[PDB]
Amino acid sequence: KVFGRCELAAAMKRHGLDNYRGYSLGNWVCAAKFESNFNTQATNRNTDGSTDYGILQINSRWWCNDGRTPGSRNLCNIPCSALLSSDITASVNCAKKIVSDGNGMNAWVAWRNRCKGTDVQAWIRGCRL
Ligand SMILES: [Cl-]
Ligand SMILES: [Cl-]
Ligand SMILES: [Cl-]
Ligand SMILES: [Cl-]
Ligand SMILES: [Cl-]
Ligand SMILES: [Cl-]
Ligand SMILES: [Cl-]
Ligand code: NA
Repeated sequence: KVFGRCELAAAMKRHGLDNYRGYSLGNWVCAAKFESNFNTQATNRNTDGSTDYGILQINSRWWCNDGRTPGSRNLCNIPCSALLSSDITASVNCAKKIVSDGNGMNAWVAWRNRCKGTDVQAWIRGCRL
């Protein structure tokens, strides 16, 4: 599923992401935009052989099992395929663990490079939340 901007903001808020670990809703929408272009089905291979999955491009190196990332962990305790659903619940629950892991939203490279320090409120502007 390809989410609309406000549609995803609302779903994220409903799943508890708004101000989660101090990160306003716009930060999450911005991260999703640049990670997956709001596409729940997005997958991308990394050079180390891991794969990024879903709306928030969660990495099989640490967070989910895809059975093809040697030596990797599965800290969210889920198959990576569960991160590709039209329902964002699994991605959001895993994201909560990731953003609590120590480096905050810097874990998402696109967030750090494209969202961090910017006017992220613009991502929820106009949205009926
Ligand atoms: Cl957009
Ligand atoms: Cl918020
Ligand atoms: Cl915001
Ligand atoms: Cl594996
Ligand atoms: Cl594990
Ligand atoms: Cl959803
Ligand atoms: Cl933080
Ligand atoms: Na893994």
